[PDB]
Amino acid sequence: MDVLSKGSLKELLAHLEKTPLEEAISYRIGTVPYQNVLISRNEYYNQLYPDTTSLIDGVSREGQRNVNGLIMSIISYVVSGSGHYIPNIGFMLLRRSILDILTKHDTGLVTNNLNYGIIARNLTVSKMNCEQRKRMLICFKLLAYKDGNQNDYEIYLNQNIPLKQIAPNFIPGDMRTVIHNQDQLAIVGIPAYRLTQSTELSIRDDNAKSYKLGYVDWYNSNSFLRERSEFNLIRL
Amino acid sequence: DVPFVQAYSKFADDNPRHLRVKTGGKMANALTNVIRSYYSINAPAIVPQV
Amino acid sequence: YPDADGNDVSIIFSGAMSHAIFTYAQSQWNKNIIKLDDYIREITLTVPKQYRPRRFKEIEHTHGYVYRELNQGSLLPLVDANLKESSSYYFKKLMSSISNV
Amino acid sequence: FALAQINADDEFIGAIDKESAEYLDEYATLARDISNSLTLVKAAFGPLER
Amino acid sequence: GEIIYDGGLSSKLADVVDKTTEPHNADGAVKDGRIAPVKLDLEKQKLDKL
Repeated sequence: MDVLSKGSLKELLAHLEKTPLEEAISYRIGTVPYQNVLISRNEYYNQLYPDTTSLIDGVSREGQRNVNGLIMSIISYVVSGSGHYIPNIGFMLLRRSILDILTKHDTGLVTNNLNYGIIARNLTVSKMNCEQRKRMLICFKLLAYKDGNQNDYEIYLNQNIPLKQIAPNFIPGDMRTVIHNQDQLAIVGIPAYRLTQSTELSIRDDNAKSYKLGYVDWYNSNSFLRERSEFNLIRL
Repeated sequence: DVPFVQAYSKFADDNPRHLRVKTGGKMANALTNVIRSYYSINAPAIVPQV
Repeated sequence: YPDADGNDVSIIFSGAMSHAIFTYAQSQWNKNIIKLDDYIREITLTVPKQYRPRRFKEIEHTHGYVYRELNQGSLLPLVDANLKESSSYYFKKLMSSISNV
Repeated sequence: FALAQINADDEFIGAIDKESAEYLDEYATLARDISNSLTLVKAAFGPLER
Repeated sequence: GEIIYDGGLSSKLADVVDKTTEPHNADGAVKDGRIAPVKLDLEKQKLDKL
């Protein structure tokens, strides 16, 4: 909820600094992705409604323990609000924040030898919207600049013209580009008037709608409940 | 319709609507999908934790 | 001694019937005592889609509670009768409600 | 023959009649009292025998 | 040495009214020509005027 509410590059990067990797990953096994399933949408049809499970559905799915699984889990958290199930990551990586995993060399993780085309295919980039596409490219650029693979990032953008049009305009090493950036990246937010409490056809659309509807209640009643648990505890 | 509207509003977070079948809203959708998930592992997990 | 959720529990020597009646009364009033945020949610469902309630003080949002009754009632007991004779008297009051030229 | 004219212009604020809107609302309070009184008498007195 | 900059009058973006305000329409740069919101005395508890 908090990650999807951020609407600026500054706010998104600030949030990733304060958020440990534990929030990105999940401890629920979920189901295997890329499965043609029939779900129930009784609002519209009596028959079952076909759909395909993906990594950006907003529901935890099983993921491998390699470097790609950890990166895919982080990107899913940014664009869908929920991560995947990577078994036994270890306390050493869980305490580190998301940005250090993306943009630092002290994590002990070798993020080189990463193919952005393969990762984009696995995350179903063809199904995500402009804001989700923009957030995914931000993670790619941070990973590319840390490992000195700026050429491979440019090659990926050249092959994908639609992604090149909406590419973020910041440079990871320069602070001036971050402050002057005018991108809008807010998936959820408090809307003028309201939105009907009705279901949607797709798994992604319905889960995204559930986040928007619950944001208003989460905004008002989160400070006290979080503080009660935060008090008398040490942060990871 | 006063007793039904109060119960449906609590159940569905929405009042009953004219020219629109009342199915139970998001609560009905979540309940129907978790029932499917309970039956078999092959059934997907669709409802988010939020 | 303190309860897990911050309430204070008093253990005393008291009667069986006096304890049963007093604590049952407490449980009946308590289910109608709800947080301010939950009260706002119920109000928002009744008002139109664009209307919203005004926010209270910050103290009242964090620790505020309100007693509410959800029973709306019915006018049928008054309505359900042979209104033939009382209709004329009610019509006279109806005509007087609106100011007359 | 002597048909008076009813103005009723100052009664409406735009398209809203305050006096009529407020008069209709007090019936909801009356409905609450009717149910409250009826249930309290039934519990206090129970079945009645003559 | 000579003083070139030492501060000055600082412009504040927002004026946050720290008091409860009754509902109002647009006034200032944008003036609303529609009628002011109608204050309706609804949801009475004791039944008056009925």
